[PDB]
Order: sequence, then structure tokens, then C-alpha cells
Amino acid sequence: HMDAITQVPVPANEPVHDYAPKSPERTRLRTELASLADHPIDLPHVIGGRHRMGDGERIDVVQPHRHAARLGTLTNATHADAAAAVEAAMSAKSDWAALPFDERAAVFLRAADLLAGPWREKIAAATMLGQSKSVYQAEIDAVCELIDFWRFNVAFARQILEQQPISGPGEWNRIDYRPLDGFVYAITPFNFTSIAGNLPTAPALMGNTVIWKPSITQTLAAYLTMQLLEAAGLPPGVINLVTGDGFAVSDVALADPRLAGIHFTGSTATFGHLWQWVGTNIGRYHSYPRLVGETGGKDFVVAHASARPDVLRTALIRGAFDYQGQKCSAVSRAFIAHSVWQRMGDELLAKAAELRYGDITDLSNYGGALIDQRAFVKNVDAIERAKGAAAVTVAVGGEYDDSEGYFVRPTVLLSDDPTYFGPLLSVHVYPDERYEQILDVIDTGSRYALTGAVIADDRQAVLTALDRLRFAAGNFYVNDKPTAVVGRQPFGGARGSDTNDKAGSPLNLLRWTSARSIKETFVAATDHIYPHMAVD
Amino acid sequence: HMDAITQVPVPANEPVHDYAPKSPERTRLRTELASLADHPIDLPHVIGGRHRMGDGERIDVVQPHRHAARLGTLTNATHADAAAAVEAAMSAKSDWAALPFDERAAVFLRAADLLAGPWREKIAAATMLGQSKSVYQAEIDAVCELIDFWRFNVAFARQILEQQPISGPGEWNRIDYRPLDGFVYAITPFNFTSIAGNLPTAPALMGNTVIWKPSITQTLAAYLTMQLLEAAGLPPGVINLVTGDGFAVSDVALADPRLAGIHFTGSTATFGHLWQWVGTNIGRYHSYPRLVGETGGKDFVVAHASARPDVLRTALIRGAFDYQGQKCSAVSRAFIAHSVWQRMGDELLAKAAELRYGDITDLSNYGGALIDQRAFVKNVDAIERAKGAAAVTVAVGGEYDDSEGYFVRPTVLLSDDPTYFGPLLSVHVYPDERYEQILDVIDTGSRYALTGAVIADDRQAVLTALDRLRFAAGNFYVNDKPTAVVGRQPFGGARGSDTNDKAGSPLNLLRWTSARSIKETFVAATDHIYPHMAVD
Repeated sequence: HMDAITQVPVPANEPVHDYAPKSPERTRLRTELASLADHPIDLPHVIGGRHRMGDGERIDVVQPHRHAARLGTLTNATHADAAAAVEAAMSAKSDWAALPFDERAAVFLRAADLLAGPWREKIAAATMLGQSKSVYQAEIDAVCELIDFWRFNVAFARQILEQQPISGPGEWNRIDYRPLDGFVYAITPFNFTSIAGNLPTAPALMGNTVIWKPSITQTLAAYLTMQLLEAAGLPPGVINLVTGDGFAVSDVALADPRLAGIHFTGSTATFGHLWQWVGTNIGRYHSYPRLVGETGGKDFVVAHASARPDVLRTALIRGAFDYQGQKCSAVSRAFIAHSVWQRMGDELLAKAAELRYGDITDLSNYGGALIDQRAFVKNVDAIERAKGAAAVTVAVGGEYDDSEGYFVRPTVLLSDDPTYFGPLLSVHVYPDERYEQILDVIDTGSRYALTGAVIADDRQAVLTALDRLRFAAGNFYVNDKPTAVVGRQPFGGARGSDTNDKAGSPLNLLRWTSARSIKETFVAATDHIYPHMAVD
Repeated sequence: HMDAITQVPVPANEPVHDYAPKSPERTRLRTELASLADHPIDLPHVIGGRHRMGDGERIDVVQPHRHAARLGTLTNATHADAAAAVEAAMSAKSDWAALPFDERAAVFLRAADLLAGPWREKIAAATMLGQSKSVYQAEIDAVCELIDFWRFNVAFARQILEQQPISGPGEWNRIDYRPLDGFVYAITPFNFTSIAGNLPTAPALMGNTVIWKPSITQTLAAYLTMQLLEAAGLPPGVINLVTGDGFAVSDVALADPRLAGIHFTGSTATFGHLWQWVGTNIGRYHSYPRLVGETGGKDFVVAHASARPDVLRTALIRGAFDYQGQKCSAVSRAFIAHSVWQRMGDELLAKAAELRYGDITDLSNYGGALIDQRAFVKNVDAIERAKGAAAVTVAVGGEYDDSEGYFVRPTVLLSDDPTYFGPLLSVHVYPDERYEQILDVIDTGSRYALTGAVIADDRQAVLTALDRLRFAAGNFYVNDKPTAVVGRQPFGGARGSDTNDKAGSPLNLLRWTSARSIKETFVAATDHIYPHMAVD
């Protein structure tokens, strides 16, 4: 019980550890890698706080960079598993929604500190092993970004709660940010353990309960994230983790009239299917279900003649080849001025040829393998089309081999013509004086453009890019790679999309509330007659 | 050209004039009433700044309280009219979007001052004549609320523009609030000239262009609102007014791939149809169309035994019978403690019997007539069912006559059982000690509950209501009628709805933007190798 107007702690971005050779975090990390790799586990559903395998098909979760080494085994959620998860959520709702905001918020603040200290290398290592991330890719995602989501969302939520109306003479107006009426269904992708953890927790923070269907290949880190939340004090049933491919989960969840929302990040196909199904079942729902999320895109970089060669080269390598090109937004297409290409083209090809992809438990590797067979098969396909296509030459890489892991080499293609996820970069070399025409082409070809960059020291060039490409991409970068930290690079989304409300601003959290106005009038009228009515 | 970080003027609610007998605004108002009533006009489409009648069916717009007296005549928009309106919008876009925010904002600030002074009684009178509003109902809507929308939206927009991200060391992050990519389609209802004007102008403010299809019976005030905006400097084609029933407009607009959004306020049926059509055509649109709006609901009032009788009586009269029960949210259902009913029941019935509905050019009348024949017919129907129903008694009123105007008398019904737009109030008298059970019943019967009130001096009672009915209604009032001024009673919406983004907060304006992040890095990496990669 309390008489207070409280403040939350002030958030700041969690520092990124380097895991350099003499560093203690590197030691701790090795212990965790071994411990997860040597001791594979069951990966169960977590329903109403009960950890339980179910009766559906058993599916192994392995190291993509070494697919014979198993990490755990999960069961594909059945209809009964899903139903139980929905009921556990509905059943925890009332006690969770009744906790004051500060107590709900403490759960996520505590989770963030646990992740920052004692659980840090455990969660990073699980992300490395199951998703094939280098320790760098893991630290910025499973650690820092997830910590920042939790600490910043607590702060964004608190800021929201104090957005209050004007009170005129004689009255008091107030706004109450209620949670939604039923359960929220969260569906998370493979490539980010931060997103996976944020999607179900952001709505939880606001007083909602959740079913969470993580991606199969991310399930080791998802399960450890669940345990972490439990250790932070998350009450049983507020978030309920169902494993597998999600088909039997959606069957149940999209048919329940209590579905209040879906929080999704993944492919546009999957999003479209969800969107259709909800539309088809719209008559059954107590509330209009809120569909909130994010899909992919591919990214361009334009280099002007005034671009720095070393900056461009680096931006292209990291941008195309960090996490094997599997970030929600990897550089696929680069457009480089001819004279910049003369200065850095060979070095780019040379460094890509030397770039080491392998087992990420060897920390000298730049990166790992693709996530699974499907991904491998899509990349082989794309490389063989590129070999067959007249419009395109394989300048470096193009090799692949799935016998140890799902490995595809960093590949650079030269295309003459300026018109999936994987380590493929297409480069088009354009004559210096055609800068602006290249900006038009990009603009004209920009349907699923998520991010863009310009590399240019020249201020006029930068401004022309910012201008002409204003509507060609939702996030635009200058003299760096186009690939986003909480609090710093919010919003975006692909061209034509309705995604200002995605993870990373207060707008996302509002989607998990239904605000009401409350007006008290102190001395209201006691005669209904109005002044204009008097005679005469 | 400018070097400045500017501020907008600070908004405050426009004061409501009383039009009392000696007042100069009353004189001015009479001049305007005569001038509009004596000189009926053509009511044309306004497309690309050209005022033009079209070739569709001619439809008279009359005084509902005196339907033989015509006010103007419009033409039902054809497909060609609609197409021309779309093209005029697309064609004005580029110059409007390129105006700096302050210049776009000046248009609406200027409009607001014109409305507040020289155009004031002209727009109020047009709202009185065509929509059958008393001068009070007109002043709070066509004048004050519309002025407040414009001045507060300019201020909300400015607040939005300064929501900016954190910049870490070595970088500069910024957010750009872009307009949307195609045109916005605004569709406005009969009962508020403020809403009618706000729906197309709010997105305009953010840099968008618009087609506006006002309701037939509101078209006189809509057309004068268009002229007002022209006088304030709104460039031709930024908003394009098409008259009629909207069918041929929707045919064209929902089939155009450039449709970026719909801004709607009206019935749920109409909303549902729009929503289906857009869903059906979703594959044709360049952008995902944003559907933003508001629908109706009906309102409850609960009186606790501790309620003030004079306050309750007044709240019920005004709440049920202001604007003939045709506000988006009129009181329909009241639940009154038995001992409060003993003290004020007869007076309520007596005052409702004496309440004067008539020609609103007679300023002694409380109110006017229903809006049109359909409305009249729905109310006759509802009164005849109430006569036929066992569950319900007509205690006062129930009379109707459409021979001069569409007049229905204030009607109070007593229902024994606690389970359209018009002047009908249903009253259920419950025993004092069953307060909380009545709160459950209300909660249980609350699908399309838009607002609620409690009348109670007792603080425990008030708090119990706020609690138990937390999720039963989106706007809740204490010791007043449940019927909202800009800046003071935002948000709300009906139960289960997704309408935090409705007119009256900054959230609405964000819906008419697509924010992008822009990051400049000053000294980006020139080596792609990461620290963890060093040996050993």
C-alpha cells in the first residue's frame, strides 16, 4: 500500500562487452558454451508455470554450424497444449492486471539486471549455439538489445502513464491506461533473441497475459529466457511458452473469441496468412484483435564519388556478412561510383574471400552457418540462378556445403543492370556523374526496401540522398552500414507499411492498452434550461 | 527561408458564447439565420479548387425541423466526379507536402481565428438550419469544438515533431515524420460539424491530400467550412469535397491503388463494409491503407442512493435530450436507486413533458427535430415496439409527427427488467441495496457501451463504480452527464474497440505520418574485424 507518485529508474543503453582475449567475460562464456553443448536438454512447453513436454512430434534443435550436435529436443505443440496455454493465460490475468504498475515493472527491471550480470554469458552462449551467432552478434542481440528493451519499455510505459489531460474549472479529468480484454499471442522469429523476448513481455508489462510461440531454431535461448523471467519473479501463466511450428497453436488461438492481439515478427507471407485468418474469423472475437508487428526487407547502400573507401568497404562487409546476412535487414544491393570501385573493389573482394565462417565456439571466426536446411537450400538456389543469369557474375565466393553445418561462403555478385536471407551481396558499379539517376532508379525499385544508406563526405550529396530517397526506405543511414539500438533508431518499416507502432517506442506499448477518460464534475448543473432560452 | 526552431501558439479552449437575450452574438446570429434560410444555394463539389455541380441526381438539403424549406441542392457524385477528386488530390500533393510545417499550420490557425470571429455565426447558423441544432448545440460543435481541433492539432503536431531520439557518442540520430504516400479518404457523419471538418483536415495538416465525402444532411455547413478553409489559404486540391451518398465515391476510391487511408466516423455497419472492401482489394494497394475512426454507442448512467436528485435529473434530461438524443453518445439507459426515484421521478417526467422541441430559429426551444425520414421512421418503430413490449411502459412522451418537421417528443420509458439515435430514455428503478448487482448487470450487458456515468456523493460508491465498470465503457463520468471537449476528454471508444487513435490526441495525427529514423555516424569503422577475433 502506498502514498506516492513514483519514478522508475532512468534507462541507459547496456554497454557491449568485447570478449577480447584477456577478458573475464570470455572465460565465463567458454564455461557456458561447454555446459550447454555437452548437456543437451528437453525443451518443454511452459504452461501456467508448469514445465511439460507434450504428446506431439519430437523435434531436435541442433547447432546449425554443426548439425549432428544436438542442443535439445522439443515437442510440437498439439491442440491440447495450445488450449491449456490459452486457459493458463486467461487464468493468470486477473492477479497480474491487479498488481500495481511498479510491481509488474520490477519484474522486467530485475530480469534486465539478471541478464546483465549472472545470466549474461548463459543467454549469449545459447544464442550462439542454437542460432549460429558469433559472440559479437550474440552480445548485441540476446544481451544488450533485450536488456535495453526491458529497461526502456519500463521507462516508456511510465512516461505514457503520466500523459494526462487538461482539467478546466469545476472538474478533474484523468486517463486510465487499461490492459486489453483477452490474451495476446506472440510469435517470434529465429534471428533475434531480443525480439523473441520482447514480443511477449512488452504487452505483459502493460498488464496483459500471453502465449508465446517461439521459432524452433531459437527455442534453446527462448526456454532459457523463460527461466530467466521466472527467476525475476514473473508469475505463472502470465506468459506461456508453446514450442513447435505453431500450426496447431494458431488453430486454437485464432479460433478463440478471447484473442485480443497478435504480436508478430517474421516473413510477410506468414503475416498475410495471420491477417487473413483473423479477418475470416472477425465475427467471433469479443474485441477487435490488434495485429502488431514487423517483417523483413532488403537494404541498399549508395556510394557517391565522395565516399570514403575504407568506410564503404567495411560497411559493405559487415552489412552484408554480419550474422551471415540473416539480420531482419542485411545489405543486399550496393550501388558504387566507378572511381570509388577503382579504389576499393579489389580489397572488398579480397577480404570477402578471406572472411572466416565456421563453428562459432571458435571465436576467431567472423561468423557461422545458415539457420537450417530450408535456408541453405534457398541460398544454393539463389547462387545457382546467379551463375545462370546473364545479368550477373560471381566475383567471389558462391561455394556451399551442408555436410558439417549449413555453410555458405560470403558471396559478392557484379550486376550490370541496376534493376532470401543469406551472405549475398550484389554490387552495381555506376558512372560517377550518374549519381542522381541512380537515386531515381533506387526510388523507383523500392517496394520492400527497409533501410538505406548513403556513403558520402559531400554534404550536397548526402542531402540529395536524404531528399530523393525520403520515401524509398524507412531508416536511412549516413556514412555507416544500414544495420539499430533501442532508444536511438526507432520506427522505420518497409515502404507503404503501417508499422510506427513496432517494438522500440512507446507507441508499441500503447497498442497493448485501451485508454479511458475519467471526468469528475464537482458542481454540475441543477437546471437543464440553457441561457439562450430565456425570453426574449 | 529560415534559421529557427519555432514554436506554435499555445492553444486554449475557445470560450462558449451563450447567445443570451441582450447579447450581440444573438443579433449577428439572426442575420445569418435569415440570410441562409432566405437564399438557398447550389451545393457543389469542390475539386482542385473548382466549385462545380456534377451530372448525378440532384438532392435537396432541407431544414429537418421544417422539411419544405430548402437550404440548397447538391448533386450525387458520379464516378467521374470521384476520379477527378482523386486526381486533384494526387496533383496538389507535391506542393502541399513541400510547404514547411509552419506554413501548413498557419492555414489551420488562421481558419480557427476566422471561425472564432467573422465566420462564427455564419457556421453556427448553417449547423442549426441543416442539422436541426439549437444555438447551444451549434456553438459547442460547429464553433468551439472545430476551433479547438484546429488549434490543438497544430499544437499536438508540433509536439510530435520534437519527439526525437538519443544520440550516442560519435553519431546523430533524428526522426522525420513523413506524410503518407497516397491520398486519404474522409467520410463524415451528420451530427457534428466539428468532426466533419476535422476528419479531412487533421491528415492535411501532416502534409497529406484528401477527398472528403460529407453527409448529405450536413452538406450546407460542410460547404461553408470548405469556403472558410479557402479563405484561410488552403491551396486548391489539398482537400476535395464530393457530395452525395458516397457509393460512387467509394467505388472509385477503394479501387485506387493510391488509397493510403480512410478517416471515418459513423455507424459500425458502414465501417464494417469499408473494412471488408479494403480487405478484398488489399492486393491492389501500394501502401497498406490505414483505417482510422470512431463509431457510436449508447450510454448508461447509474445513480446510487447517495446521488443528488437535481444533478441526476438534469444530467438525464440533457444527456438523453440534448440534440434530440442524436449525439454520438446519448444517454439511453438509466439505473436509479429506488429512494432517489421517490425524490425526483415525478419532476423528471414533468420536465420532459414540458421540454420544447420545435423550429430552432426560435431560440426559446430546447431542441429541434430528427435529422431525416429514415431517422424518424426508426424512432417511430422504437416507440411502437416499446408500446407493444410487456417489459416496458411509456411514462411520458411517445408522440411524433412528420407533417411540418421530423419531430419526436422527448420520451421516457420505465423498464422492469435491467437487461437508434433519438430522444428516448429508458429508466430502470432498482432497490437501493442492490447497487453492486446493478454494476454487474451493466458490466455483463456492455458490448456497445461508449460512455458511462455514476451519480453519487459517496466516495466508496464512486470508487466501486470506477472499479467494477472499468472495462464496461471507454469514458466514465462522475456526477455529470456522460456526454467531450478537445484536450480534456480524449480517447475512449466502445468496449473491445481499437480506437486510442481517434480524433483528439496526438495519436490521431501520427496515423497520418510514416516516421523514419536517420542516423549519421561521424567516424565509422575502417576495419571489419571485431575484437573477439584477435588471437587468442
